[PDB]
Amino acid sequence: DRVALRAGVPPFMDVWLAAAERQRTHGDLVNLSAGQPSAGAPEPVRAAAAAALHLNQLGYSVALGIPELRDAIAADYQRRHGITVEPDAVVITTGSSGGFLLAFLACFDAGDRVAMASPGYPCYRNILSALGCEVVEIPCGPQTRFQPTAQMLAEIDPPLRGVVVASPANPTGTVIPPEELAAIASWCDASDVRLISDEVYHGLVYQGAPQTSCAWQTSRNAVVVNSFSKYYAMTGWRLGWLLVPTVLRRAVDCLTGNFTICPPVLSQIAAVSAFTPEATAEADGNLASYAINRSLLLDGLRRIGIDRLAPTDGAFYVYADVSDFTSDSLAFCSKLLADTGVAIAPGIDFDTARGGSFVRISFAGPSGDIEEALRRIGSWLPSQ
Amino acid sequence: DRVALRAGVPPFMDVWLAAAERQGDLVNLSAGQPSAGAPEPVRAAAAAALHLNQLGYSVALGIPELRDAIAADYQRRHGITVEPDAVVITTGSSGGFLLAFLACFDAGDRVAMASPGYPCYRNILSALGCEVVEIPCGPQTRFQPTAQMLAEIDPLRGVVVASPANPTGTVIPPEELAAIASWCDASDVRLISDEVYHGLVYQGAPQTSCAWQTSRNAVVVNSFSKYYAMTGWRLGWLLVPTVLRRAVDCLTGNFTICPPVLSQIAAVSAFTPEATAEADGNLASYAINRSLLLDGLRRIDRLAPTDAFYVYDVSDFTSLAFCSKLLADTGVAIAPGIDFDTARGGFVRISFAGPSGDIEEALR
Amino acid sequence: HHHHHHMTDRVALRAGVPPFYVMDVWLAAAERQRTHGDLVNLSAGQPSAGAPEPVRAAAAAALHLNQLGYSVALGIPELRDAIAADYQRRHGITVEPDAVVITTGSSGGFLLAFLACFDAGDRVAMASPGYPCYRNILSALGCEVVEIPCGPQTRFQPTAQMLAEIDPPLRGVVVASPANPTGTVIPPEELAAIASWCDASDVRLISDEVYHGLVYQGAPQTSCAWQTSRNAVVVNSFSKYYAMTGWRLGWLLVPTVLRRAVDCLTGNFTICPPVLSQIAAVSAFTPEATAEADGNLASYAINRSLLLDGLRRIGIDRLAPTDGAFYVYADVSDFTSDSLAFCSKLLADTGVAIAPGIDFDTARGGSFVRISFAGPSGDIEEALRRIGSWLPSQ
Amino acid sequence: TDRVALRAGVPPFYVMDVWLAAAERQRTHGDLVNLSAGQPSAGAPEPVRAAAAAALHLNQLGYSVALGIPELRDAIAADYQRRHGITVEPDAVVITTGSSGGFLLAFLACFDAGDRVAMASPGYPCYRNILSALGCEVVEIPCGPQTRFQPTAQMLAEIDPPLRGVVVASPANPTGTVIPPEELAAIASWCDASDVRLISDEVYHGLVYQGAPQTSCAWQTSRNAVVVNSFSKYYAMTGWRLGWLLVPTVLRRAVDCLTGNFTICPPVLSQIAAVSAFTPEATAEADGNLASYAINRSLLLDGLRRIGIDRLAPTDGAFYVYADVSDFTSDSLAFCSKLLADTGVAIAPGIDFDTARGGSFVRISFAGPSGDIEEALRRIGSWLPSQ
Ligand SMILES: *Cc1c(COP(=O)(O)O)cnc(C)c1O
Ligand SMILES: *Cc1c(COP(=O)(O)O)cnc(C)c1O
Ligand SMILES: *Cc1c(COP(=O)(O)O)cnc(C)c1O
Ligand SMILES: *Cc1c(COP(=O)(O)O)cnc(C)c1O
Ligand SMILES: N[C@@H](CCC(=O)O)C(=O)O
Ligand SMILES: O=C(O)CCC(=O)C(=O)O
Ligand SMILES: O=C(O)CCC(=O)C(=O)O
Repeated sequence: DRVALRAGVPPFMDVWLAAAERQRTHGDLVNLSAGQPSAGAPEPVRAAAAAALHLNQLGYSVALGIPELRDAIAADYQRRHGITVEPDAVVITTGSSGGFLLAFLACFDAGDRVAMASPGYPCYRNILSALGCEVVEIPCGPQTRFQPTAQMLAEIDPPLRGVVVASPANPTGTVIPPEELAAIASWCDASDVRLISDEVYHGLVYQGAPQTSCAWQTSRNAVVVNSFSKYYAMTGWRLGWLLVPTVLRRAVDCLTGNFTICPPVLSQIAAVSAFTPEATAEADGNLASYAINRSLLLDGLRRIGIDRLAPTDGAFYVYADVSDFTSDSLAFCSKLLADTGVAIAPGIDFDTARGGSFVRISFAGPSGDIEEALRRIGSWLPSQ
Repeated sequence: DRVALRAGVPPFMDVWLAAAERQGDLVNLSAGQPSAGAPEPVRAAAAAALHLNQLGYSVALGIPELRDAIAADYQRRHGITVEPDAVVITTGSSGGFLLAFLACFDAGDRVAMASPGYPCYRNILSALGCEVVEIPCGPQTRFQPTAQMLAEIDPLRGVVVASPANPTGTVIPPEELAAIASWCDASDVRLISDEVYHGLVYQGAPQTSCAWQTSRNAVVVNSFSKYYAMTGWRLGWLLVPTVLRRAVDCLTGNFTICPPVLSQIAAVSAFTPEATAEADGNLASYAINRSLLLDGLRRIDRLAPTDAFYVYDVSDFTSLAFCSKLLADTGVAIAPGIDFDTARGGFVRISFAGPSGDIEEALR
Repeated sequence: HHHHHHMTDRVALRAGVPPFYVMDVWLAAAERQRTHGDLVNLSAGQPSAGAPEPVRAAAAAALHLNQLGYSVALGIPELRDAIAADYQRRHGITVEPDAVVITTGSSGGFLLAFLACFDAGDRVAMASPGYPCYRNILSALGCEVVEIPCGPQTRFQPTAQMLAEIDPPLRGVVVASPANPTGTVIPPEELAAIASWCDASDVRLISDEVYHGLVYQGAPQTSCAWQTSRNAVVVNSFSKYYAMTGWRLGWLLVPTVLRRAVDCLTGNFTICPPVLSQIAAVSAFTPEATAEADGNLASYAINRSLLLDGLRRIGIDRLAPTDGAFYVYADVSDFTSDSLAFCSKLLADTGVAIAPGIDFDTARGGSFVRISFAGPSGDIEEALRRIGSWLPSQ
Repeated sequence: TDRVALRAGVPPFYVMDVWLAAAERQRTHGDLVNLSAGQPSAGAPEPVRAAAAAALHLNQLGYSVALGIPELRDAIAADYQRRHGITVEPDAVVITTGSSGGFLLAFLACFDAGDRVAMASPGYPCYRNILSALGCEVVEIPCGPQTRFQPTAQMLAEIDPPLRGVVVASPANPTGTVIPPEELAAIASWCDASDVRLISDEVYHGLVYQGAPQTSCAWQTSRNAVVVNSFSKYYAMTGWRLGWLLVPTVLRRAVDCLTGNFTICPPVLSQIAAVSAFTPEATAEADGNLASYAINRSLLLDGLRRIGIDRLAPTDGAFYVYADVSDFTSDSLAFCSKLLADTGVAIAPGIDFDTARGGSFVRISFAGPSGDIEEALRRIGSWLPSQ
């Protein structure tokens, strides 16, 4: 019968299915296509959940999230980054994905023009499209560090209602430099445009990269989106938060109660223990493993002949220009899996226009995977 | 400073805040949730999974094991054959409604629902740009709509029905639901069947049925929140018609990525004999509570048929003011009908999912 | 080709001790459920409840946060501190943390206490009826066990005077208050007298205080041996009051002179107590855990009242004072010459399972029966219905 | 006179005493490298932990049957078949509160007070101390490089007056040496012929290194022997206090009666959890620990030669190197105390394991991280030449 037109959005995951089949049929899978850590939640988080299963009913919490977790997040902004955030600014969400749903519904009406970098995270486009917004792609390249600029925003016509930035970004790993983000933030205020700052990969940054910064260092008019999924490796726990501007707090409160009732309560109780010294050590321990992995991957890539890369500043991705080896990146990735069993993500998923020249490689697994993958690509690539 | 117009929806919870402030001598009969937590096999499975599983993202539609278990439950308990592919795991029924409304309806579509009813259907649909058509229902009919009642509306794309319903507790009788289901097919209207309170039914009063007994064109919404008391675990499921499966798959991956994975792994153990015994044990406690409440109320006797864990009817004394005063005076907390019905709710909703002591002490 | 004599296969003589027969009755009960399914069990020597939720939560967290390697032999400081503070907060006696030694149950505590205090051949006295395992441990460890027969006259508990009359002299005395199987508590004055006598007579006192916390209204008050004399060894457990029976955790209050001996023995014999049990048991001293423990006692009190009142009605009115624990020790002599036969028949006929007194008293136990009221009230009520119909036709 | 029993006056388990000394160094100096531990640095495998976590929700955790839960008994019996090809009946298996609890049962069931029980020196100190406290006569058999630090049948044959019992450990604390299959069989056979009870400590089974003699169960030769084993070392369930005995048919009634009176039952949460030790995942994690030990062993042995300590007991299994330090010191106790005070490296003195000859010897543990081994080697290398 009837299917809604707005429901007809592109899919997000499909590559992950393809990889899974290789293990079942061949068993030689090296996976560098994942958009998640290989590590799970830190042990203090797991311990808190284990205790809560005995001590807590796990009924509905208050819509905005438990006070303890809100207090802990607010205190983390001070203790680690020297910005004063009131607990009432923090709203707990069902992942950053849940946070984006709230942010887009509270900030934008149907037909509003919202801008974002390409390449970028595909789901922003797809959520905004389904919610009836007009998505304005800003093509970004090596010239501007794969990130938008204030000037680039200024040139856009007709005017925008919203801008979404991500630092560090999926799939590039590049961070917007503090000055540029501040400029972008300042521009938005002046232009009466709402800024959505994806800060999901904060905490996962590499040495010699530009420093990361919160949008609330410049402007509190911006909506900050963050998660427990990446830095704290609580990916399947579906927990994140928003820093909500005062004017939008009533709207966010009403929407969250109706749409979600509350975030996962076991995840909430457990996540308070993410802000312990032990959990932070385990999180930073994962980053240390990533840094080693990054070095091996970058150095390996040059040797095999892939030297044009987006600046790997953070996250756990290398965004690689593979154009010399192929006209179509989708075909390239499919073949490599079929031939070697090494699984990588095609750039088409992140960029419809220019992605066919590009590939995304994840280094959040074991070093063995990176090392073995490099051996296999090195033997395979010259005969392509 | 710009706030979206669509964001300006009514809130859901407000009574729960009022009760919290009192903690007088609080007796709470205003809750929309069980007082019990998850069954012990569910908790045990989660405890084990914290050691054995990474708890990364699952596949968007949910883990095969949980999908298989839900499909098998429809057969084993209710004699309807459901394919595992029909089942889509969601972040609660609230997450399920988001998917159902986005997949089935475009902005501007007319979707009908009973009043009184669950406030969040109106508020989700309004925010998603749909046109909400209230169907006022009272004692004269089921407090559930009928095909004829739907037929008389001019000019619908969708109908949402709930059996048993919040706040009445009434079930749509199997014949009437089938009729409603059949009408929808004939009229080319999409049916959203809220079946969240299935498994919580009382001796006699009507009987529950799945929409898929009559028509597979309807979307079935269900949850682990009420029968399995996994309220804070945020886990539910949809039975999705074949035509809508691609749309639901694409939306869920973009909007949620996947449902809570620890909740998914744990919920497989909900379909054990031990978990079912604990769930039915809760129902036995509710039945006792129901009897005490109904009999006590008469000693106010005009109520919606208590076929969930709610009693929905008083007018002689006043409803928003009534409830506020009773809490301030006695400390007994009850929900005002205004939250469920804007037109006629100024009615009361009393919850009996707590301990029997609370029920007994409550009357004054 | 040729047959030949085989050398006698050697089993130690000291190993030839009686079994803990309370386990044997538990086996008999189990068969009734498998074959008939009508079992009402009043024969158990343990709570029907498990560990309190804060204890379980602490263990669940420790499985994630702690390696669970060997602890220090005497037990973790936190648990030792908590036990010492409990003596003050609840009973107003000052106990130094160093006095507390954590053990693998009270059973492990008795092994340490008996090895540290007594040599082989030493005369150690105990009440009969009593807990069978004291006799069996002491016998196996080469001590001479002196039974003191106790009855209604002396509240089924020894007295200082009774001890004074014993010849030849004793090296040790074991008292239990509340006791298995009677449930009687030694009154504070009498225990003090017993404690004082021991000091004067240079006799070591072993005070079993395992059932402390499980006492009923109008019973004599319970008291620690260390209120009178610190020369006595106090034995206690998490098994009964805190229902941590399978966790195998308890403690000793060790006199200063015996601390070196206990330390050396425990490290060699056990290395350390169960570490997960240790970490978890710190949370037993929370308000929530104490409420759950006292909640169990409230359920027992109700059960006690139903059982006592029911027993009089059916004609069993001569009982040991049910002061604590969760046992009624009943004189069934009017109904039977042999208690072992009585219990076997009742199980075969009604399915109600009770413990024969022979297990606790070899000499006089055949007149006696032990009934446990730590299960659900339904069990008590149904058991009373079944005995009432069965007994008059015996 | 305030009375303490004479039998109570035994030596302490001095391994614990060294552990106390090490602890102080971390609190005061913070430079502790610990190679003195008698336990794995790893905890229980994740399937074991998961089973315990689930049991806390699903099980009352009351007393089990005295001999241990059927499931765990069945799993242990099946492990002897599946891994080592010996058929063991579930009734032969008795679950105990560690091997320490197992030794208490074994010694009480097999020996009366005054019975002569023999053991290798150096060896695990607790056998002597348990047997002494239980009133037995302990017969030390001094063992050295000549006989691989392990007793022989011939060595046993020479002992006068006759013995009632023999305790052997393979692999042993503190040497790490395994008794070769032939020699253990010979020892087992001798015992039967001589009407002497054999107690076979098999606690470190599963922790063996490449090119070492193979390990074997005493029940491959004789079922008259008592086998003692544990979850403490191979399965790293050290604080769970769980082990088992293979009990000869004649001793089963005695062991049953003693265990019920002395312990009631083993730790029930540990029992339920340990069933999951026999999963493929748990075995992989256990073997993973061994792989880490093997690396550590190689670094330690090679490092020791370079610094000048080259006379060692054959490191066949366990996680110990038993090192002859006589060239560097007359007293090993002083040596270890000084090294801790000077470098912060903590090692165990041989006196704890051998009262007569241990002052020439030292025990080094390699169950920690490789960093510890590597750093320890750097520190000893700088310190030793000026001694
Ligand atoms: C992985 C990822 C997400 C997912 O966030 P959740 O908190 O798991 O919903 C969102 N945005 C970006 C840019 C990501 O890379
Ligand atoms: C609880 C409830 C739902 C679903 O809520 P979830 O907790 O998200 O499953 C739907 N309708 C009514 C009337 C309810 O009470
Ligand atoms: C149960 C019991 C004990 C000890 O139990 P543990 O678990 O070993 O602490 C001690 N004495 C009596 C009289 C008992 O009934
Ligand atoms: C460490 C060790 C044990 C351990 O005893 P458990 O009770 O298993 O911890 C037993 N025997 C020997 C020889 C050891 O070295
Ligand atoms: N009355 C007991 C307290 C019971 C307990 O906490 O174990 C005592 O004297 O120690
Ligand atoms: O958890 C973290 O470290 C991220 C906090 C954050 O938002 C920031 O660094 O700005
Ligand atoms: O080495 C063998 O054959 C037996 C191993 C063993 O004792 C065990 O199963 O732990």
